[PDB]
Amino acid sequence: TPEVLGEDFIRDPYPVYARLRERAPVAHVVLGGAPMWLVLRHEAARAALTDPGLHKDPERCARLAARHAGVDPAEKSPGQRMLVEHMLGMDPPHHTRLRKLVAKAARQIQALRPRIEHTVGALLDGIAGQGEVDLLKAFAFPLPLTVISEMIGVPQADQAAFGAWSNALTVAVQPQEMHGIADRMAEYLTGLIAAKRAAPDDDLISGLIQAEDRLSENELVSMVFQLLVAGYETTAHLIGNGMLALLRHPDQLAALRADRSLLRGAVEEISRYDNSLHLNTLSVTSEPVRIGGVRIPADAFVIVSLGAANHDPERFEDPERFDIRREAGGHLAFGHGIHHCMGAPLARLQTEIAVGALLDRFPRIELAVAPAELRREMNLTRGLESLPVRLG
Ligand code: HEM
Repeated sequence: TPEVLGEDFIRDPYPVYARLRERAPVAHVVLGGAPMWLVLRHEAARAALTDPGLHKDPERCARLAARHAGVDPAEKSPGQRMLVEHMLGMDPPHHTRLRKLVAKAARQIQALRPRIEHTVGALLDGIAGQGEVDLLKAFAFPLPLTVISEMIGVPQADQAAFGAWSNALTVAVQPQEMHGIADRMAEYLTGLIAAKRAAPDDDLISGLIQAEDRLSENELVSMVFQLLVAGYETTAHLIGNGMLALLRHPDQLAALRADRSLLRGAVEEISRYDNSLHLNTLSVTSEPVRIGGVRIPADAFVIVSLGAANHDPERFEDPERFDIRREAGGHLAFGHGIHHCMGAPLARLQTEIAVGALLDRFPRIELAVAPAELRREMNLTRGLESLPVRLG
């Protein structure tokens, strides 16, 4: 019998991961009305992330997912193509080409730090004296929006409105509204490319065009999109997940206040504890695969649980405990294998420089509501909806 996963799972997963982790390293679950297999233990997850039998063909996925519901029916619109023609929806040998090209774009790697520190201080200089504030909508969500945007070259006057469409496509559930919102951005993210094919500047759009092979408009849009959205939501959610733990456990907060030698290691324990992504990109199966010692059939969905793996009592000690002073090296929070977050270095830098600056200016940073008045959203992205901190 396939176990069913409900609204309770979405909000509070890590208990469920722990109940099923002891039973077996992989489980048969029902997430989204879709029977899939869930990889929970650390080694099993590492291995499922290094196996070619797990294919990321969104084309095959959608048709297979519609068949569970019975609805068995094209002109793929711009926005439909934007959502499915990025690295994460592609398998080798075609993934290798794309990842080469996007990495070939530039010493823009350096000077990323100055930008972050600048925009951090700008954001922080605005909330000073404002008493109680929502840290998420004033520091966390504003920062990566400004950081990733200036890398891609999204003009300042256009940055914020792109964040709303990002946020809405995240909150949106129905396919219709998604494809509609996506067609909206896809057009803007085409003039933005077009301006830069005529005005080569010092941004990542200009350099993605300039990279033999080249990246087609199809993949230039798709890549400029994926870097924008995934470097906005998941980055900004890691900050807010991390600060909730840094405010929920106060003893460690003050250790980090005096000793900035802990700043580096804490970021790893933030990613390890509550990561913004506790789940893999779905992947279907071309052939029968053996992961965790359990046979997974062909034409069957497989997701890897990055949360349960990070919380496996074999890999880590008291895996459900926030200790900024742990050998947390080895987390699967940024993925493993051919995929693996290309922009993980930027996520660590943002959080590292963010958390330090918050503690620097504000030594009375504290939560202004009971931990009970805080509520998490119904997304596979572990979010908080609100973080009402009380600076002092
Ligand atoms: C704290 C922030 C982030 C976390 C926790 C995170 C996590 C992940 C994970 C787990 C994957 C692999 C998914 C899978 O294999 O199913 C991934 C992929 C990816 N991420 Fe991130 N990510 C973060 C931020 C970013 C940022 C800021 C960027 C900026 C460009 C980015 C760009 C990418 C790309 C391009 C891939 C595709 C990997 C591939 O297909 O080869 N991510 N991310």
